[PDB]
Amino acid sequence: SMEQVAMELRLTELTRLLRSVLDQLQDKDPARIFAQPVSLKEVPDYLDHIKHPMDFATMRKRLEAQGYKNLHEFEEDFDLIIDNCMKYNARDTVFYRAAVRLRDQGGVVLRQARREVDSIG
Repeated sequence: SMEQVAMELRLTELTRLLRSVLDQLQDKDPARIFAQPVSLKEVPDYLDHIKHPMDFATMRKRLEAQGYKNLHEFEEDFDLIIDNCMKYNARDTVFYRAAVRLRDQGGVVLRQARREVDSIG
């Protein structure tokens, strides 16, 4: 149907906007601490601690499959990156501190993303 196509075009355009958001957030992680999944070879107990691991590569796979239907879903995954790190790692670590800085810097980007998503529809 034409309605299905129009809905698909909306999803495609959201995907474009979320790719630009993802790029901007990942720039706020210049150490590449959140770039890839925590390795279960290197941290064998991880899944005893963290029930829903997340990382930027995994988000990018989801995004390229047009797997985010709305901004809330995308933000959920970004918050997992931050929140998982702040639980597994202590306050005094470079990992926790990287997550704080990513959260604070990313807030700015996400605040305008939400306006754009609402504005363009």
